[PDB]
Amino acid sequence: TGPKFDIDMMVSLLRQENARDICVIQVPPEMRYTDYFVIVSGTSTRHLHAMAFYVVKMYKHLKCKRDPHVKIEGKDTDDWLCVDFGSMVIHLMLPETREIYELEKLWTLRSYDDQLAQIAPET
Amino acid sequence: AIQKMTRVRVVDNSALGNSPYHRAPRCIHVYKKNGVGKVGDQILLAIKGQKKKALIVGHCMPGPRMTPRFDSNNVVLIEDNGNPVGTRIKTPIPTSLRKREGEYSKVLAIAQNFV
Amino acid sequence: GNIYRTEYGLKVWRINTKHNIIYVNGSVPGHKNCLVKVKDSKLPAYKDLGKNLPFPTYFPDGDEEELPEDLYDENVCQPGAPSITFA
Amino acid sequence: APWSREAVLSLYRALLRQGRQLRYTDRDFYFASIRREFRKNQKLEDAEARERQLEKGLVFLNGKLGRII
Amino acid sequence: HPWEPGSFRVGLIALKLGMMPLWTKDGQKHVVTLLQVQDCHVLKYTSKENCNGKMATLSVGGKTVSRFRKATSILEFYRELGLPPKQ
Amino acid sequence: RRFLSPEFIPRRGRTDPLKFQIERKDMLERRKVLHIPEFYVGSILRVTTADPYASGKISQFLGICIQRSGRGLGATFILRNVIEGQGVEICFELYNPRVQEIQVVKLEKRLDDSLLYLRDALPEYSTFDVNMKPVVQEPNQKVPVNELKVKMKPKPWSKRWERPNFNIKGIRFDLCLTEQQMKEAQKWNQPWLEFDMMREYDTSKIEAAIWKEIEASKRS
RNA sequence: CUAUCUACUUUCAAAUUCCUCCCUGUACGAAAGGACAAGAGAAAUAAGGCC
RNA sequence: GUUCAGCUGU
Ligand SMILES: *P(=O)(O)OCC(C)(C)[C@@H](O)C(=O)NCCC(=O)NCCSC(=O)CCCCCCCCCCC
Ligand SMILES: [Mg+2]
Ligand SMILES: [Mg+2]
Ligand SMILES: [Mg+2]
Repeated sequence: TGPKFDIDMMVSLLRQENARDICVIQVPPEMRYTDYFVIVSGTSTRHLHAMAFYVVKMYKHLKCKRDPHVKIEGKDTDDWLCVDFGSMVIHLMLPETREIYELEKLWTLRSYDDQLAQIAPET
Repeated sequence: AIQKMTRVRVVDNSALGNSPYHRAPRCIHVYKKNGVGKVGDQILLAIKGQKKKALIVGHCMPGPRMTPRFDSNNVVLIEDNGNPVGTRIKTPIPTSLRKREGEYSKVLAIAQNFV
Repeated sequence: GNIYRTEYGLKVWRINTKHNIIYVNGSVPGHKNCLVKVKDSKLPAYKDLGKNLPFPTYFPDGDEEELPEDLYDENVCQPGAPSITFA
Repeated sequence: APWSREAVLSLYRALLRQGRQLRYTDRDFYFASIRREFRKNQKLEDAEARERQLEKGLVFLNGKLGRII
Repeated sequence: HPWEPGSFRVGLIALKLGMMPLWTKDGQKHVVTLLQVQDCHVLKYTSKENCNGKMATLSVGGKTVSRFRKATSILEFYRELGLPPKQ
Repeated sequence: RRFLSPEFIPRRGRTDPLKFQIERKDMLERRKVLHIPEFYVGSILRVTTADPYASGKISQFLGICIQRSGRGLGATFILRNVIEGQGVEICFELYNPRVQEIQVVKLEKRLDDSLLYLRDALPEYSTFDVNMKPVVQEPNQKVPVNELKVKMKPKPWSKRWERPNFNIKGIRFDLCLTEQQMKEAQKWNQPWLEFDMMREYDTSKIEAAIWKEIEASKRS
């Protein structure tokens, strides 16, 4: 009875919930945010809310009392949901919103990202 | 730190923030009972003739020890639903936002530098 | 000013047995080098926690292992402890 | 040809090689996303700009700033 | 006697030395006041009946002070007790 | 030449001396765990701390020291740097257990004991490379005094740095202030202040006693 | 108010509030819907103090 | 002439 809630568990849950484009980024310790960065696409707003609760429902089950509780953010929005567990941050975004922010490039190319090269979204 | 009429600097790459305007962005309302805005506090701005929600990511007023104090009062523009208007933040933002009460994962995700 | 006031519910972080110093949370009324009356907290939450405190008082003459120079609270970072990490 | 046409082609093969050892990231998504950057965003450029894109790709390949699992 | 629910033990008189920062393992800072117990002794005991109160009373004394600046009546009380006068 | 950290020397007041002895004991115990190096206002430091908000991940901030203030366990220093064109200052607590290391990248003294005017100076004077390598300090040599005089930005400044009360010597006033502005500042000059003997605070005897405590702790 | 008179110059210290989490997707609920206190954290205000 | 920008214990 010792299945901890780790990155391997979360990706399993996400794949079980039909995550379209799972992208796990290993954030180095120098970047003082999280150990892992997860960006998942969803078919619709209803899908994002469902898989967001399922991961938090499973986390609450497979967590110690000392471990802090987690809050699902972005419920007011329909396109983008994010859950900051503490060692993993999972961002659930719709396909169109995911392209706009290009979070994969930012967290893999911290200071070399194209948008951070003064290519601002004037659109 | 930030009050009504306080001029603020937009540190995101949003078109609204970076567009040239004769009037500098000014705080018109602070979403706190005391009307005093700190880091991690939402405010309403008068920017380019519009009313846009913003989040305070840095201010000149000294805060607690071990926390960064900035030369300017820095804000990031957010939509009514909490999404950030800009896609990137190049100005260093404090890490205390992560554990401050409220929703800040969206802003932290687009932040290039932490201090 | 110059009147008696009470600060209720101040926790004892640390005790110095050698110098008989009580480290109490926050601030107490009065100037430094003034005499203060210290008493068990009367607040309802802190009622009946004297079960583990010296009763009627602490007698160092009594037969017990001599207390360490400093007594600390479980959460207090002691001066000679290693630098803390939050992992 | 930022530094050489072989370097860009060498980088493209290198990144694709990494995409086939992805434990968690969807390999289909990784390959398509890599294609889009090389095929469209950076295929047609100028001499000076080309160098920045190659340095960006090398930074992505090393993974010191961030790695894709 | 052993401690029983509903018991109220005595307190003490301390001198306020000053304030110091204290840190906890969760990374929070706490300012504390140093209270030093100087020549604190029990001086008098009064039973419930004689005290005109529900609870008995214990009189406690604080810092030692000069005998040359105290009233004769107070000086006579401490003479019987065998302790220097308190502030 | 032996340097006594400024926070050990207490400020004038009615505090019982025992309170300082107790606090100095806690300070010396923390110094055994963490090496606090000798540095001054104007020196470049890199401070490493464990981040509570990032699950204890270590953070490094490099900046010039512009202020050293406080006494006892709470003593602090402010480091200033310009990151991505943004001026940032952090007030660090020397004895905070979060601090993992305090490294002196460059050891020097500036013309002033405080460098708060750097906020009003050109950004270059506050910009230091975060990856700069420590310069070696020659053994048994006097701390070098940097005599740089900074050029200021157009007024108004945060404070009236020209006024005599600040007694600043590291600003090129001639470049930014006219002769009339300089003379107007002298109005606030208080020539008698430097000759007020009763205001003097002599800590020679106090520092000597502190050194005995510092030596005793090292021996044991 | 250059304040003569009346009154008054410590009713000493029981505290309010909004949010987040939790309880809980639990009691109820045909079902949807969805508690209440119990708590936890974070804010602000007020009162009292403190460096 | 305003707005704006700027400064101020208003
Ligand atoms: P061919 O005709 O032999 O050669 C074609 C050439 C190379 C000549 C042509 O493409 C060209 O002129 N290119 C210009 C320079 C160039 O191509 N530079 C390489 C760009 S490197 C690059 O784009 C790296 C991208 C890094 C970010 C990837 C993000 C992936 C996210 C994955 C999420 C799971
Ligand atoms: Mg000012
Ligand atoms: Mg007050
Ligand atoms: Mg104006």
